[PDB]
Amino acid sequence: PLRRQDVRKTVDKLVEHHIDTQQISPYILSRSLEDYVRSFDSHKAYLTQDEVFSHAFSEEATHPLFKQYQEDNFSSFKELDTCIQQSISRAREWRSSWLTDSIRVIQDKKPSAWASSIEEVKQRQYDLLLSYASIYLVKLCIRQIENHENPYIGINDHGYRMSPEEEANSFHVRIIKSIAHSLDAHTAYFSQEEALSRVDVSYEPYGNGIIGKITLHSFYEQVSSEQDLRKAIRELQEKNLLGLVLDIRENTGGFLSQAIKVSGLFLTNGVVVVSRYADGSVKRYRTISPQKFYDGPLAVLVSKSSAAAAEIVAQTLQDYGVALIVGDQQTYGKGTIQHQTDFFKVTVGRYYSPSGKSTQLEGVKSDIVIPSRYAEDKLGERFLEYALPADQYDNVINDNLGDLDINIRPWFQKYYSPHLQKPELVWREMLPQLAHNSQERLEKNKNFEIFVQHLKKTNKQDRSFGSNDLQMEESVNIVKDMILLKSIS
Amino acid sequence: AEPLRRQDVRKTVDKLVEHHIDTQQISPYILSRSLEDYVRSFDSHKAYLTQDEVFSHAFSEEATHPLFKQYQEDNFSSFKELDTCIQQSISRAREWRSSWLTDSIRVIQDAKPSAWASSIEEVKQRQYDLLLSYASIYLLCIRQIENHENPYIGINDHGYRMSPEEEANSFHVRIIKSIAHSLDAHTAYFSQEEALRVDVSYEPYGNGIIGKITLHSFYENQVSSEQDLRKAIRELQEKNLLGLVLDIRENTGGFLSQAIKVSGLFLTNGVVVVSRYADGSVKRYRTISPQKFYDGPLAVLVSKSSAAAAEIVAQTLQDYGVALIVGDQQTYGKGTIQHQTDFFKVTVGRYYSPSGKSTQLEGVKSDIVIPSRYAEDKLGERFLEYALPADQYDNVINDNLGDLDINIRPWFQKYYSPHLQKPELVWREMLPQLAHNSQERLEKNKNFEIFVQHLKKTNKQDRSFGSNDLQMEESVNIVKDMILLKSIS
Repeated sequence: PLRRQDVRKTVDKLVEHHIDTQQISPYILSRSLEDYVRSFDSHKAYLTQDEVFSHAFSEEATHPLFKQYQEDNFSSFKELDTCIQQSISRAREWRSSWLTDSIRVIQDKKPSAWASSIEEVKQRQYDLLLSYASIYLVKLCIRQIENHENPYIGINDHGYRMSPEEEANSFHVRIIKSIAHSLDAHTAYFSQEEALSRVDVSYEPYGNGIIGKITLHSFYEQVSSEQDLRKAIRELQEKNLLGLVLDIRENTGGFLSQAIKVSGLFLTNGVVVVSRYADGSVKRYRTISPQKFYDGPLAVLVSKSSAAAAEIVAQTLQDYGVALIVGDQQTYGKGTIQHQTDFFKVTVGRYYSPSGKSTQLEGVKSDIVIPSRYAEDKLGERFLEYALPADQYDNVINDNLGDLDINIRPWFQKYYSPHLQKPELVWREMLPQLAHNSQERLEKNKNFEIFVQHLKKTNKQDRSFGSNDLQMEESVNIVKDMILLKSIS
Repeated sequence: AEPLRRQDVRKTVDKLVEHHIDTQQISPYILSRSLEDYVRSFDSHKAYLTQDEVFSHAFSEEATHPLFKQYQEDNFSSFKELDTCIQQSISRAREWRSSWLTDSIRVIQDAKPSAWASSIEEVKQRQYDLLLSYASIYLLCIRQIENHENPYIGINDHGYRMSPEEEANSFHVRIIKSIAHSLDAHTAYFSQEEALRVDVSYEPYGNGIIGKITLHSFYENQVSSEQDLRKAIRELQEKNLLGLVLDIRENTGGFLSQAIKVSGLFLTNGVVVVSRYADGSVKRYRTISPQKFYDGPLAVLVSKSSAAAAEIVAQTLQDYGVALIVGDQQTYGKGTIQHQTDFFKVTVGRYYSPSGKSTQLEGVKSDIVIPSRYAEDKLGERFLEYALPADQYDNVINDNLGDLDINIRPWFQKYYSPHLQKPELVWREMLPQLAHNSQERLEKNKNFEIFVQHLKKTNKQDRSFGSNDLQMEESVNIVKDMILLKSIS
C-alpha cells in the first residue's frame, strides 16, 4: 500500500491538530528534505558537502519541492534517494576490500558539516566501524550498520528484497517521518508496521530535628508519586522534620496528573499549570484543605535533565515561593504537549505556570546554582533540531475563576477563592544571603573545586572528589541556612 | 672536649636526679631498668640476642643484684659484661652478613616481638628478616644497619677504631642515657658531642560565619601564638562570627606562657593551669577584663598526637565548659614538665587543670569522637617506657588566693574574686543532642565510612574518601548544631 497520493492526505490529518503550524509551506519542505538526510545518516560519513548541498540545498533542490509536494511528484526527493544509493554502493564496496585485510581493521565528531573531499568521505566511513568495533571491550558487526542502511533498497526485516510496492513504503514512510520532524522536534510518523501495539529516602540530623532528603525519579501512577512522597514525609515527621530537599535531577517526566498531585502537597489552593492548545484554555486547579502536608523550608534540586513534568512542579512551586530551586541554572526546558493519533505523536499545546511564564526554551531558572553532571554538556531541548520558540500567558496566581461556567463559578467565590494560596516572601527574602553563602562554600570546597575541573577536562593532575553526593550536600547546607535564618527573624 | 671516668658517670647522674619529680635517689630498682633499657636501646627489634643472653646479662640476679652497691663504688661491671656480650653478637651477626653478600642477588628477594629468640637460628632468621625489612621497603643495607651498632664496638662515624678512652667515653654516655630513660619517659641525657603560624579560614553559616583556626604550636620578636589568634579572631569578627573551630590535632606543645594566654582569650578570670614541682605548688592566673576576647560556641578539635600544652588549653577550656572537645577519644597524655639545663632534660613536676585533673596518662577526653588518622595506631604517653603514673590535685575553680602572699590578696579580693569565671552549662547540656547527631551523621556519610575502612585497610577496592578534611567538616557541623540549639533556647 502507501502509494504516492497517500502522503498528502496523511499529513492533513495531522496538521489540523498541530500546535503552531497547520499548513505546509516551502519553509517546512526544505527541512523535510533535511531530516531525510539527518535520520540517515546521523554521523555524516556517506556524503560530500557538495553532494549533500546540490541535492539538498541547491535552488534546483530546494524550491521545486513546491508545488511538487501538492503535485505528489517527489523527484527532488527521489534523486536524493537515488543519490544516497550511489553513496551506499560506495560504502559497502570499500568495506569489502577491508574484509580481506580484516586483522588490520581490528587495531585500535558531528560537525553538522559533511566532509568536503571524497577521500575524506573515505576515511570516516573507514573510521565508522571503529565505533562498533572498539566497543568490545565483523560479520556480526557489519550487519548492524547495514540493517539500518538497507531500507533504501526495499529489504525485508531479515534480509530479503521485497516488492517495489513494499519498497514503496520505505520511500514514502521516510518522506512523512521526515515531514513530521520538520514541523517541530517532538513529532515523528509511525507506520502500522511500527505501530505493533520509585522514591529514594534519606535524612541528616540537624539541631534537635532532621533534614529530609527525597529523590523522585519520575511521576508515575494506591502506589503513585503523590502517595509515596506522602508516605516518606509522614515517616520523616516521626523524627523532627525541620527542612526538606526534593531531588528531581534525573526526573524525565511522567503523568501531568501526578505533577498536580505532588505540587498540591506544598500548596493550599490555586492554579498549578495552564495549557491553551490550538483552541481555548484550561486552568488545572489544585484544591486542598487549609493544611498543606509539608509546611516548612523546601529546596527543589534539579538538573539540565529535569523534565517537563518535573519542570512544571519546579516552576509552580517557585511562583508561589514555597520552594527555592537549586541545581543547574536551567532545566531541560520541555514545555509542549504531545498526544497520540495510525500513527502520529504530535505537539498540540503549550504548558504555562500560574504566573504565565513558560518553560519552553528557557527552563525553570535556579535561584541558587549548583552545577550537576550535565553542567558542561550541551543538554536541553533548545539544541534539538526543530524546537518551538518560547511564549508567555496571562498571570493567574490570584484566580478570577474566569474560565468556568456560571453554575460552578459562584461556588469557588464562596469557598475556593477566600482560602486561595498567597505566594510567600519569607524564603525568597533571604535569597541574596543564601546565594552568597553557597558561592563561598563551593569555592572553598576542594572536592567541589575538583569536580568543576573534572567537567572541563582540565583535571590534568588526577584528583578525586570523594564518594559523597556533592549537589545534595550543598542543598542540605542551604536548608540548614534557611532554618537558622528563619529562627532569628 | 673531654672523656669520662668511672667516677664521672655517678657525678653526672647526681646532677640529673637533683630536681627530678619522683626520684632523687638512685635505688637498685632504677638501676635494674637502666640495665634493661641498655639492651633495648641497642637491640630495638630483639634480633641480636637469645632469651638467656638477654635474661642472664640483664634480668638475672648475677646481672642486676650487685648493681646498686657497685654503682656507689663507681663500678660498672654488669654494663661492661653486657656491652661485651653485645659486641659478640654484633661480630657474630656480621660474619653472617659477609656470606649474605657473596650471594647478594638472592638477598634482594621480597617474595617487634614480645620476647627475644630462644635460639641462635631463630635470631639468624630475624637478622635475615632485618635485611628483608630494609630491602622490602624497596620499592647497601649491610653498612646502613651497621651504623646503629658501630659505636658499640668502638667504631666511629667515619669508621676508624677509637682510643680506649674514646671507647670508654661512648660507653659511659650509653650508660647515662639508659639511667636517664629509666627515671621516666621524658628524662634524657645528651653527650657533649650532641648537639652542635596560624592557618585561618571561615565557612559561611546563615547571616554570619563559622571560623576554622589551626594552631600548629605555642610559639613566643613581635609575634606569638596569642597575638596571631587575637588578630585572627578580630579579622573574623568583621564578618559575623557565629561559631569557631580551634584545630590543635598536630599541636605537640610549646610555651606554657602562651597556653595561659591562648586559653585566656575564651575566659574572663581565674586559674588556667596548676604546677606542682618536687616541692611547692604554683597557680597560673588569667586576669582579663570581664570581656572574653571570644564569646560564643567553640569546638576544640584534638587527636592522639595532641600534647602537652595543647592538652592544657584543651582541658582548661573544657572545665569551664566554654569549649567542647571533639576529635579522637583521647589525647597523647603528656602531663609532666621538662626542665632543661653536657646538658639534659629532667621531668621536674606535673601540670593540673583547674579542676585538679591530670592529663597523664589518661589524656584529655573528647566529648564527641571524630576519629583522626591515628585512630587505629597506638599513640600516647602510656605506650612509652617508664611513663609516670596519673595523679589528682585539689579543685581551684573557686580560687583560694591561698598561694599568694597574705599582703597581696587584698587586690584579688577587691577586683579579682567577685568576677571569677564560673563553669558554664549552656554548651555541655547540648552534648547528648550533639553526640547523637554526630554519630548518625558520620555513619550516614560515605567518605568517612570509607575513611574508617581505609584505616583498618578494609578498603580492598580503591575507594577515595575525597580531598576534604573530614574531621574539620564534622567539627563545623557540630558548631552548626550548637548555634541552632542556642537560637531555640
